[PDB]
Amino acid sequence: SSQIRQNYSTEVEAAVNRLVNLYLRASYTYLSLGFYFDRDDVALEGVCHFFRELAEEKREGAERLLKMQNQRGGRALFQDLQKPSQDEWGTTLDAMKAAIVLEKSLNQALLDLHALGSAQADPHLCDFLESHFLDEEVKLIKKMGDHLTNIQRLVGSQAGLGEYLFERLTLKH
Amino acid sequence: SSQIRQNYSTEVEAAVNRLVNLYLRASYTYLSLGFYFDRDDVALEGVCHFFRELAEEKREGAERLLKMQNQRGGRALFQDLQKPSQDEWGTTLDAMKAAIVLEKSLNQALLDLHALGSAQADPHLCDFLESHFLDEEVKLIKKMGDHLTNIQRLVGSQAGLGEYLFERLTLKH
Amino acid sequence: SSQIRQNYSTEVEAAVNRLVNLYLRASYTYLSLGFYFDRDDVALEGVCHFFRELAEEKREGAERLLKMQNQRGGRALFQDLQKPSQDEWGTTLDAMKAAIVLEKSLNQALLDLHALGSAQADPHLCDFLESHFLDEEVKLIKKMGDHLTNIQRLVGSQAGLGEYLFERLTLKH
Amino acid sequence: SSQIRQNYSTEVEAAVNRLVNLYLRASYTYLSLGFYFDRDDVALEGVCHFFRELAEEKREGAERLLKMQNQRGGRALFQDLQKPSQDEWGTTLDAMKAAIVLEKSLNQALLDLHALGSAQADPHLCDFLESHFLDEEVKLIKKMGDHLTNIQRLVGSQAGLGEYLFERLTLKH
Amino acid sequence: SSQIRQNYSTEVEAAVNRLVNLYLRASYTYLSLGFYFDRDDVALEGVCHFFRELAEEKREGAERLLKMQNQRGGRALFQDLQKPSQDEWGTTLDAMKAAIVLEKSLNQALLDLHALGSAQADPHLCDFLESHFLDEEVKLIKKMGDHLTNIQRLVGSQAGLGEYLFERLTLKH
Amino acid sequence: SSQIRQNYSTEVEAAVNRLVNLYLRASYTYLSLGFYFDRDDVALEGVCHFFRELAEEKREGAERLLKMQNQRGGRALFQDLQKPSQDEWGTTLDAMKAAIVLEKSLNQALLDLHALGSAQADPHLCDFLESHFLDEEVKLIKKMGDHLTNIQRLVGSQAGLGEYLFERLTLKH
Ligand SMILES: [Cl-]
Ligand SMILES: [Cl-]
Ligand SMILES: [Cl-]
Ligand SMILES: [Cl-]
Ligand SMILES: [Cl-]
Ligand SMILES: [Cl-]
Ligand SMILES: [Cl-]
Ligand SMILES: [Cl-]
Ligand SMILES: [Cl-]
Ligand SMILES: [Cl-]
Ligand SMILES: [Cl-]
Ligand SMILES: [Cl-]
Ligand SMILES: [Cl-]
Ligand SMILES: [Cl-]
Ligand SMILES: [Pt+2]
Ligand SMILES: [Pt+2]
Ligand SMILES: [Pt+2]
Ligand SMILES: [Pt+2]
Ligand SMILES: [Pt+2]
Ligand SMILES: [Pt+2]
Ligand SMILES: [Pt+2]
Ligand SMILES: [Pt+2]
Ligand SMILES: [Pt+2]
Ligand SMILES: [Pt+2]
Ligand SMILES: [Pt+2]
Ligand SMILES: [Pt+2]
Repeated sequence: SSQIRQNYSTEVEAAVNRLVNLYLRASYTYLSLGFYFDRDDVALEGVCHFFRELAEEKREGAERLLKMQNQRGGRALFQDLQKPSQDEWGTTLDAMKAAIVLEKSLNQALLDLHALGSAQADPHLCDFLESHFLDEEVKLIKKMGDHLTNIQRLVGSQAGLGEYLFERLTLKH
Repeated sequence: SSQIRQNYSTEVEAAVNRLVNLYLRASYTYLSLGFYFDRDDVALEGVCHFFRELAEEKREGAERLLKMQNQRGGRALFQDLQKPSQDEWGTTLDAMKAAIVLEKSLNQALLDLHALGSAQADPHLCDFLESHFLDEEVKLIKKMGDHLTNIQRLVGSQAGLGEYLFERLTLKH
Repeated sequence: SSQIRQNYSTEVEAAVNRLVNLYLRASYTYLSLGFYFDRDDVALEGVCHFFRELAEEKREGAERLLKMQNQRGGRALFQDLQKPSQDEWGTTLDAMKAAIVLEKSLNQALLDLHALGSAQADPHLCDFLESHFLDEEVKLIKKMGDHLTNIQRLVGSQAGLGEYLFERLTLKH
Repeated sequence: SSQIRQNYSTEVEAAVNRLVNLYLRASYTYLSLGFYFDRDDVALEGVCHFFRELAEEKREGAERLLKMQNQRGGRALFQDLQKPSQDEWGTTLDAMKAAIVLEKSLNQALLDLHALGSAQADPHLCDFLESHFLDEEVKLIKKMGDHLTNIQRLVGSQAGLGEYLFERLTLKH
Repeated sequence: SSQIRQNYSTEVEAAVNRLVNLYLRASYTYLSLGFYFDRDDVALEGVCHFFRELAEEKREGAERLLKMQNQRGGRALFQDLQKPSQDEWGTTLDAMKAAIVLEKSLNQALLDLHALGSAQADPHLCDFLESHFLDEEVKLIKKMGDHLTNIQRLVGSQAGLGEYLFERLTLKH
Repeated sequence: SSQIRQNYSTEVEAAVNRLVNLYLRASYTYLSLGFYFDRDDVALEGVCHFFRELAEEKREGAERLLKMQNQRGGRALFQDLQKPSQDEWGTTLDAMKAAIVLEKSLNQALLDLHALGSAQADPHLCDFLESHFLDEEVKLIKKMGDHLTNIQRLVGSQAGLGEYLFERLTLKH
């Protein structure tokens, strides 16, 4: 078997493949979120762009994990990608809540894999995750929390008007 | 009669002239919509510009149909242009509803003429319509539906304030 | 009624709306003239461009009148637009004669409205017309008279050849 | 047989090869027309350039059909190219009449092939023709009709002088 | 239901959602193909880049279909994405064969949807497919057939050496 | 008859027309060679480009002969163009052999026409041929012989691999 593989456990290899699946599932969820907000009857362009941008980020995450798998001499294995949890995502507030739940599940999977690398004394894996994933997730989750707070503040006031204003003055269009 | 005319039915020729009339009538409607929103007592500049831009688009549509009529060896015939359906157009919401009704009637006339070209085996006509009209209308109708949704969301909240915000933050001024 | 309206008679307001109708009717006439000269069996491109340019000028005239109506606190009212007086416009000479008749009728309507503003002591109206319409019409009518004379001189000589030469060497293509 | 071929009938394949032959024959006809007008005893440079340009266009047409044949997995088959219908082409008027007859025969062959693709449910073929051939032919035929009308108008007047003027002031040199 | 929806059958709407699923499945297949050729024990960089580029193209295809679904007033519905048909893809020749099979299945789904639009008299759908999908697929399938032929020619000769040469001199790296 | 014609024999005039036919036939042969190498099942792009370039060169040759015919006061006469000698052209080696045979037949026709001009004391004809044709043919034939030798050397070794390498490293793509 692999001429290059060194200090790379089968446990980490398998967990990397599961993490790829989770990032691709997250990408798919954000594809559905983005297009929902592009519906003529929802029509929040800045919200659509925010979630489409995230779909791209998550796919890049997956590709970065697949590159690393190959660099370490593991073998990429792909599984079915489960469809997103909803067909319709409600308001900007419901959507951003669903997004933060999703990100925290990714984050926990990152932290789990880090703990696994630490238990296996795999410092390349730990650095890979620290360098490309853990800080990015923390920053994103904070940004989503900031958004949450602003949406909440706006839609407690007047729901339709608040949602419009958030999309126009916070989100990029 | 025409030295150039080939595979161009009198049925299509007549329907092209009717379509020109419909596009010019639509142009005229958008001229009246634009100037209504320029009244001192309505004063929504972005709304006026949106409908004046559409008046231009519809006239360009007509001119493109007239050019094609001549390219195929048909004879342009002009009829009276009926005045717009209203003298006053209500709110931005009433106006945008009237506009979408209008666009869908144009779209249906396009689809009718396409079906006629298909029944007459006139593939130049079908391509002409597909290339310059059918996609443009679908895109415009979607944009108007997006606008509808945003206006509705805003004016359900607080009517005057919502209309102002839409004009300032969505429409071009 | 109007918060801005000052020294603006209902007589002038109504006459402005009639003048808008006349300018739009003139625009439409020039649209039909232009496309007639684009027929494969007429094919005088410079003549088509001359009349299409005039269609644009007359529409701009109307829009300028509508802008002013709103600036003075009057209310734009649109009426049916009668179709052009002919379906076919004969030779370049017949067409240019029809155009000069048309321009002189516009000019007379301008002069009538000026006399009305003067009788109503409406010096903004009189200046508006002097500044944007009366000189433009005089210049255009002169240009059309110049064209008339040159066409006449050419087609008295040899009709087909003369018409060709005028289009090629006087008109823009 | 072909690893790529999909939804591509032998009927269309054969008709594409016939159409290639017709476009190459048309190219050849325009080569002979161009050089006829370059004779010292005909000497109408703008006429020669107009027909040589068309020889190029028709060859490009053929090459575009051959490219498509290969893209669909058909097999290009070439046949003898019949010589042009005349050795001498008369006046600019006779020539332009012969050219329009030729173009209408190409156009009819295009329309026939389109009807064949439609009967075979071959929408790639129909789009290929619509996109690259049907509009180009309609535009060319119109241009030739415009030219016809202008030549006729000029040579009814005075034949030699008219032909000279057309070549100098309409055609490119 | 939809304020914009016009001439858009539930049959087409559903088939568009299935086509989106097929394009995303194809994207996923090309992701697995690309990373397989990035393995240390396969190591054909140009092959990896070719299939990763295709993964991008197919995702863009899906996004373009989702955009259109929304433009027509249909509702995007996402389903599970089945994993690729293989975990390991053999030689460059085996891979390129699998790719052409895949493309032809996409192409057939496009042709099926086109036939459905034609039966439903939905000319916007037919033009959408013709303009953005049918020609692209035909061109891609031809390119893959060209590649097939060259790989075959090379690996019949000497398998390892041939595969290397193809990757170095035909594929982009 | 011709006001310009001087020292131009009917024998040369006729032979010039035959030479035009031979150059156009050669052009056509190279059109068929080029597209054969564009087939999905042959797929040698550099070979296709080499022969298409030659199709252009031969047509330019013909046009240069037709220009000269007219400059000397002869009359261009066109005949049927016989189809190429084969429908399928075998390997790059078979094709390049067929091309060199073809070029040598053109060259011999050039040399024959030169001998005819020399016997008729037509030094303009002799210079025309020397200046634009004899050196070009010698250079081309040498280039084809060089290609022959390289193809032979490569395909004696390993036929498929050799053909690929020639196309990639000698021919332009
Ligand atoms: Cl990133
Ligand atoms: Cl699921
Ligand atoms: Cl660390
Ligand atoms: Cl436009
Ligand atoms: Cl009415
Ligand atoms: Cl102006
Ligand atoms: Cl009337
Ligand atoms: Cl072209
Ligand atoms: Cl014959
Ligand atoms: Cl089509
Ligand atoms: Cl693309
Ligand atoms: Cl599966
Ligand atoms: Cl050359
Ligand atoms: Cl033969
Ligand atoms: Pt790193
Ligand atoms: Pt956008
Ligand atoms: Pt077009
Ligand atoms: Pt403005
Ligand atoms: Pt002024
Ligand atoms: Pt023009
Ligand atoms: Pt195309
Ligand atoms: Pt020239
Ligand atoms: Pt489109
Ligand atoms: Pt690379
Ligand atoms: Pt020379
Ligand atoms: Pt190329």
